[PDB]
Amino acid sequence: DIQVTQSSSYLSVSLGDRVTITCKASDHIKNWLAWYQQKPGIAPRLLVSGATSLEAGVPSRFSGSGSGKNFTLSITSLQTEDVATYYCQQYWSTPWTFGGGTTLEIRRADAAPTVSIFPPSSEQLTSGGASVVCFLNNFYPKDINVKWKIDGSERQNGVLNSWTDQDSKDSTYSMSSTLTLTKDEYERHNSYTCEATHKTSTSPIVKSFNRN
Amino acid sequence: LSTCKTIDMELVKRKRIEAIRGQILSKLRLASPPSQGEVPPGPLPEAVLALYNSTRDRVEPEADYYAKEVTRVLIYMFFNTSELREAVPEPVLLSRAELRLLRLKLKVEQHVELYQLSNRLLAPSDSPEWLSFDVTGVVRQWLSEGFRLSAHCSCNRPFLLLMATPLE
Amino acid sequence: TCKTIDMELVKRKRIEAIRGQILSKLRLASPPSQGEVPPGPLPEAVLALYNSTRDRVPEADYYAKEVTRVLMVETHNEIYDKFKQSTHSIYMFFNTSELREAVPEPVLLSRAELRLLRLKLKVEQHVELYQKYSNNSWRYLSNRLLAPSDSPEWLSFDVTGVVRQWLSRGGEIEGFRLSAHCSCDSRDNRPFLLLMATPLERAQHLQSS
Amino acid sequence: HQDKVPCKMVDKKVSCQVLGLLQVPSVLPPDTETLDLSGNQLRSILASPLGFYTALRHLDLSTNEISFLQPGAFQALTHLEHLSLAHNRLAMATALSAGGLGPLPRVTSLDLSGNSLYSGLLERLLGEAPSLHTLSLAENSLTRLTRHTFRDMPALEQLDLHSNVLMDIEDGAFEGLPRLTHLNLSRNSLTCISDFSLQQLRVLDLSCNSIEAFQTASQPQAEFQLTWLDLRENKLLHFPDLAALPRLIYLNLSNNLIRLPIHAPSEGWSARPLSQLLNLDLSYNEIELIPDSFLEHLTSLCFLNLSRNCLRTFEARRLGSLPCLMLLDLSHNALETLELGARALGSLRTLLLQGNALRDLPPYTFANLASLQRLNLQGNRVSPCGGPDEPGPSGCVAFSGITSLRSLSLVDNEIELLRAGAFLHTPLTELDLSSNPGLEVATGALGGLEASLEVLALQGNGLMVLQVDLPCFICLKRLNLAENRLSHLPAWTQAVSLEVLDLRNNSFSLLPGSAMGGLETSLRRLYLQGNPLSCCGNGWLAAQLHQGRVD
Amino acid sequence: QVQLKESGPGLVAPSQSLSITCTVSGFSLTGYGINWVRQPPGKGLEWLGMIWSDGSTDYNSVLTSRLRISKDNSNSQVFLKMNSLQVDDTARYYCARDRNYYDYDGAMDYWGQGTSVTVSSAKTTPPSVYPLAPSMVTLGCLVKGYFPEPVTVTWNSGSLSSGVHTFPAVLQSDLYTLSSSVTVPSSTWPSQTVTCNVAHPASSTKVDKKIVPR
Amino acid sequence: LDTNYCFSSTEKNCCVRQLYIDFRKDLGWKWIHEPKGYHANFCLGPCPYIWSLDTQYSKVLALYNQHNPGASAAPCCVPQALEPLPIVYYVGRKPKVEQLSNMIVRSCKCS
Amino acid sequence: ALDTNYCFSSTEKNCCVRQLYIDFRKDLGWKWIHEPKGYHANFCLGPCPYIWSLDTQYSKVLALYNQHNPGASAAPCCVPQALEPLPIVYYVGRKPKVEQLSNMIVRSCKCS
Ligand SMILES: *[C@@H]1O[C@H](CO)[C@@H](O[C@@H]2O[C@H](CO)[C@@H](O[C@@H]3O[C@H](CO)[C@@H](O)[C@H](O)[C@@H]3O)[C@H](O)[C@H]2NC(C)=O)[C@H](O)[C@H]1NC(C)=O
Ligand SMILES: *[C@@H]1O[C@H](CO)[C@@H](O[C@@H]2O[C@H](CO)[C@@H](O[C@@H]3O[C@H](CO)[C@@H](O)[C@H](O)[C@@H]3O)[C@H](O)[C@H]2NC(C)=O)[C@H](O)[C@H]1NC(C)=O
Ligand SMILES: *[C@@H]1O[C@H](CO)[C@@H](O[C@@H]2O[C@H](CO)[C@@H](O[C@@H]3O[C@H](CO)[C@@H](O)[C@H](O)[C@@H]3O)[C@H](O)[C@H]2NC(C)=O)[C@H](O)[C@H]1NC(C)=O
Ligand SMILES: *[C@@H]1O[C@H](CO)[C@@H](O[C@@H]2O[C@H](CO)[C@@H](O)[C@H](O)[C@H]2NC(C)=O)[C@H](O)[C@H]1NC(C)=O
Repeated sequence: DIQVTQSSSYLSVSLGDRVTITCKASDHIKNWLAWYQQKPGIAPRLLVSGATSLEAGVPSRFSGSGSGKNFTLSITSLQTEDVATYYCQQYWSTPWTFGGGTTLEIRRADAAPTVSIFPPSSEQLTSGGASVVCFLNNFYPKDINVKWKIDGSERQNGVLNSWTDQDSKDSTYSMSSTLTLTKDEYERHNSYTCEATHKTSTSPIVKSFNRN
Repeated sequence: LSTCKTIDMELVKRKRIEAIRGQILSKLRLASPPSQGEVPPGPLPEAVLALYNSTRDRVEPEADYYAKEVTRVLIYMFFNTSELREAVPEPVLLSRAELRLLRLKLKVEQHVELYQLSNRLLAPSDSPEWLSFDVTGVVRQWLSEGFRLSAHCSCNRPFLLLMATPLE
Repeated sequence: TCKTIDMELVKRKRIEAIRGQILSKLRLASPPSQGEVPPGPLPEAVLALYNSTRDRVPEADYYAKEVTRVLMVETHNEIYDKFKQSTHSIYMFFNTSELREAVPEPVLLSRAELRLLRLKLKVEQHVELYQKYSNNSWRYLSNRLLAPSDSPEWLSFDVTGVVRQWLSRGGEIEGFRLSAHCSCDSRDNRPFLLLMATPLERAQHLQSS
Repeated sequence: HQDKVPCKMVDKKVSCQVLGLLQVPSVLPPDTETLDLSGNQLRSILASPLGFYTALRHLDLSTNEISFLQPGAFQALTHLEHLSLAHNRLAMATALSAGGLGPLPRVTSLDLSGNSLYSGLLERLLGEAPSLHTLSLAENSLTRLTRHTFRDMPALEQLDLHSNVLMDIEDGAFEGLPRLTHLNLSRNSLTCISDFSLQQLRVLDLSCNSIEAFQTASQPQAEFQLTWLDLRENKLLHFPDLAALPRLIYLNLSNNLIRLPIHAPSEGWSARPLSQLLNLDLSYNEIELIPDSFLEHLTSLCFLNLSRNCLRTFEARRLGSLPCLMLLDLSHNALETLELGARALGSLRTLLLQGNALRDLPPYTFANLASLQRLNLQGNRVSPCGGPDEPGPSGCVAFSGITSLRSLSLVDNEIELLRAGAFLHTPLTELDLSSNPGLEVATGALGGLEASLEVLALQGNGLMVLQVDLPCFICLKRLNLAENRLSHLPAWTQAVSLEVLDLRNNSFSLLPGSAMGGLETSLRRLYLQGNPLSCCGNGWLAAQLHQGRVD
Repeated sequence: QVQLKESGPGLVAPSQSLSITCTVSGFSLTGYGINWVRQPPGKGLEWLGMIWSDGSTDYNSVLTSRLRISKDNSNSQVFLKMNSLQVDDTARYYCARDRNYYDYDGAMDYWGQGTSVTVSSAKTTPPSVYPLAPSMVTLGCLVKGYFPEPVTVTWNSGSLSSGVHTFPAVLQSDLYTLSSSVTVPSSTWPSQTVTCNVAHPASSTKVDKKIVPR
Repeated sequence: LDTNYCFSSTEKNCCVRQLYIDFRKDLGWKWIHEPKGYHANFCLGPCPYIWSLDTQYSKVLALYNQHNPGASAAPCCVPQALEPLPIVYYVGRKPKVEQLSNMIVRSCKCS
Repeated sequence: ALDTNYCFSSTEKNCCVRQLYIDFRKDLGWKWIHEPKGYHANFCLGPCPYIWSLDTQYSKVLALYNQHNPGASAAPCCVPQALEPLPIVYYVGRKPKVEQLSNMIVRSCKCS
């Protein structure tokens, strides 16, 4: 098989600047490689068939280059409609293989997350289950880490994290982390905390609450 | 050097239309379209319109290129042999003859058998449906009786639709 | 219509068309090599199978169909013990495992016709074939009129749909029954199954190795 | 077990062909310049064994089973000029190894025929070849030619694509080969040609296709250099408008459906012209009538074949029309009359009219042809005249005045009576009057043929006596009197030049030395099977059986 | 014009087979190839296989008994079958037409809209909305225990839209669970009333749980 | 080959082409009282002869099933499925109901 | 609709099935088909004029036009109507195989 790889899963760039997406093949496929664009909700669309030939209807801002193993998809001036994930797919020999993709993101200044710890609701406690929630909203860049500690011991059971896509207004990310437990085990501990590891601070952003 | 693309469809259709013109006239064995001066004004007779509906309704030498005249003549189901000879003047003129029957009760599937020698299964579709059985060979022997329909045994009124070459 | 055609040029194109016709129907990129062919005459079982097809009696119909045959279970193999032969019906059972071996998947089957060697008919007779639908009930099938003949003749009944059901959801041993026709007014070598199917080696759904 | 058969070595020429080799030999001298590994069981060409012969210029790997090509194999041969990979399993080469064939800087001629190559796989396999001059992709499975098919070979001038399944050719498919001169598309599935834009092309073979319509681009920036066009065994319905090919010299339109005296009804497509033409073959078509404007444009035409057509009349009445026409073949038509005007076909040496329906003609039809030499009227029920006197009754064709005619055939012409002055002033060298049952040769019918005639044939005429004085035919060499009722022949008093004498199936009983005294020196073959020979009654026939005679 | 449309079951039980039909128009299946590509909810396209115009098939290297592509040229349909689906097989499955520039090309030019395939064997379950309560202040709502997707969150019926974050759902205990948050200035909240609206299509539920601070 | 496709693309291959014949509009005939028209249709497209080789790529073999299934020397795009057309027309003063054989083309094949 | 029985050894000018036997070894150069050695494939050949543009002739020539549709094809063609299968026996490697090819022998030709 001929594996194909995109080294950068994410690429930061601002509007109107030059963008280049790399994609390397395991062996010399010699032009037989395509480029694809996929909006977050839309289906994939073919941009470049062959190493250089642009598909009909594609803006002239996009361009492809490369031969053998190294290839690159360049954007002359980034537009708001170009904010999407891009894939490369070789077709020198079956099976056709895709790359890991490259999701574009808008660069901006760093911003610390706004942590918020929430005790389980009294209405949920009546159902026999309790879940502490911790939001981490409006931070940049996307890389962040979350740790739960009940009574000082790190917790990973019952943790369910979730991440939003980059906001279209301020270009910031948000993260949610819910720690679900039974009502009896939740009543067996008092301390609950939500530490946050991010590049904005050398120390974790802590938000904790006692049970009562 | 390049191969052809973009086939013209308007010109091709016109050539097919003119071929169909000579085709319909040749099957009817008419050099020119018949004069319409003797046609009486008003709708077609109900017996003619009912005959045309019998052919369009949904239900051994090969058929000839030329047109075949259509005539219709109407549990034992007997038919007058004298009436069949009037619709088909000669026994050789007949090309296909199939009896038609309108089944009503279609609640469960049932197999039936025809005798003067054929069998067909009736699928349960509660809507009424016409049944047809090819009996061109039996109607040919009659031109020179009736049929009986019985269920399979393990150990408008029904009519026969006739198609024949016109005497002309 | 005015005369200008020489068959010699047409014959050459007809011959060359047959070359690609046979290769395409057999899905052969090139004629198979004769290296591993065992020396000597063809085996009697293969020659007998080839004689059975030549004997006189959908897109996929262009391509070749592999031919196999499976004889019915012998009459002394619980057929005559558990199943009584009346004056009308003769019971012919087949091994479903042997059918699934000749045709691995039901979809591959294209035609299956039961074949009978009639002994001798000096008078016409109407017969009917039946399928063992339930454990006791019989399902009606086709019927055929047997013309008189002073010599034995081979008869064939298309049972393609029945064999396909046996390949998919069939029992350990199924079979057919052939009885004479009885109108409501009247109260009164061995048979084998010829199979036509697509070979697994040329099945479209499998990627070439 | 026999030891291996070695390679036949010559000065920088190694021949390992048809030795049953499984792999490329590694014990060959490094200075080898020509290697022939054809006809072996090579299944792959690795770079490891072959790379040792850096001096190679001609490498033939044809007719093997090569299915794998190591990516750097041929790049090591920096002096390689000819590479032959014909008849191999190279269709799967791209699936096994990436990059395909590499760059070939010095290869001038490449053969990739018979490798079951496919559209797309071909483009993957082909590499850049700046020096390539001849490329062969014949006997493959190419269905189409794209604008990106033949790239990175600008020096290409000959391209062979016969025996493929080509059906579609894109507009700019040959834009990358400006110097192309020979293009062969014979034995393919082309159905309709809408354009011809190959300016530098000179030879084009479109034979054995299904081309219902052929059309070139009109009014080019420069004149197309095409001089050889082949469209035989197609389905053409029309004579192509070849005014866009001024330099065209050869044109074979044989075996089509052309009528005189553009649309493609099976496909549904519709969208001094030949003053330099020399050879035109319109045989085996459906031409029923020849337009007057058609022949006038075909000046300087030397050969014109119209055999096997529905022609009923051929009249070259225009002044000076078809002046250089050396040969005219109108055989096997329905020709009832033909009007060859005087001083029209001045340079016509051969006129083939056999298999027609000629009966009544102007008496001096063939007499007006200035340089007529060969004339074939077989199966044409023509009646020669009596020449100077006894004028023929009705439309008798006069053969008495043609002083340039040399060979004449009146076979199967139902000739009842050959009049006396039939060829009084036509110095024929060969004359065939065979297959004319009941022929009555008048006294002196071969009037002025005693000096010129060398070949004479009267087979199947059922003659009971021969009315011509054969011994005075001093130049006669071959005489055919077979299938007749002749029993006696005129005596040869003086020696003649007759060599072959066919008397088979006759009523000869005695051939005495009195009547056969002459030609004893010149006779070489004497056919006599089928005669009621009187055994030992003649004598001379037995003595001649030894030297200077045959069976 | 040219179009491709997938037809999927929507839900697939574990260990059960998956069947998808790709209907096409504007081109003949006898002259064009049809690829099968699936995309999980997580990033990444995954080519499954293709059926060539002649009916021949090439598949992805991990196919054993789990992929079988056929077609019906007369009905312009391409059939994909996948055996014994599991949790990691939940993905969106596309069919893409091959750009038949060459007979052996591979580049895909026309894609269908795709079909969602979920492997859960879960019945419909209504959500349970829980308010989340403790210079700006953040409040939130928790929509837990619903099935299947999706669910729409809104604050004050749209009066509060800026600064709102509705997080993607996560499958947990064979059921979906999501959370939404809303940030407001401390001068407004808690002096104002804030209520989130969570709607579910299958359960036909649209709770309006009021937030009670502290 | 899909009929829904055949009559919905200008491609030079053998297929059924859509064609409705109106006796009044297309032919200018009023002597055919019934019907007012019918979908006669027609076949169009080349059936190119395929020059066969002993060796041939595996995927190219599909061309013979479509271009020349019968291995004819000159294949033609001719109808496969045919349907009769019953009509009603007057001959003088007597109305006549007759059925014309092989009028409607439903599928085309190379032969 | 003119079968072999009529046009074999018959002076027929119109189109019908023409005799042609193909030997796999001699005509095709094939040795991989063990059985049979050949078969009577036959072929259709001959002009098919439009039924309006046809000269009077013997009564049997009308059978060609039983499936005639002048408005369908651009040019009517004489194509086979009845076809018969050809079972063969050939080796693929070491296993003998009996397979039947559909529509190989031409029995009757018809004008289209
Ligand atoms: C274009 O290509 C065709 C196909 O190769 C050329 O026609 C072929 O020419 C060869 C000779 O070069 C012929 O082969 C000969 O066959 C005879 C027996 O018939 C054999 O004794 C000879 O030794 C030689 O092998 C072949 O028959 C002929 N085929 C056809 C269909 O014509 C053609 O000459 C090429 N045209 C140009 C302009 O290059
Ligand atoms: C143009 O192309 C045609 C092919 O359509 C060439 O026709 C060929 O001409 C030769 C010579 O006349 C024919 O050979 C003859 O065959 C008969 C037996 O049929 C034999 O008795 C003769 O002695 C002679 O050998 C050949 O059959 C014929 N080919 C076809 C298919 O009819 C023609 O030569 C080409 N003309 C030019 C100027 O290139
Ligand atoms: C139509 O008539 C022309 C003559 O005007 C025929 O062309 C002639 O064809 C023969 C046989 O193909 C040629 O003879 C051969 O020439 C080659 C090359 O010199 C030689 O190697 C052979 O041994 C043989 O002598 C002849 O040269 C050629 N004449 C011309 C002027 O092209 C043509 O074949 C006829 N067509 C048909 C269908 O009969
Ligand atoms: C002389 O007559 C004999 C006998 O009729 C001829 O030999 C026959 O020729 C025909 C035609 O080729 C063959 O079909 C026959 O088989 C031959 N033999 C017989 C016994 O008929 C011979 O060809 C004639 N020779 C001449 C020069 O006319």
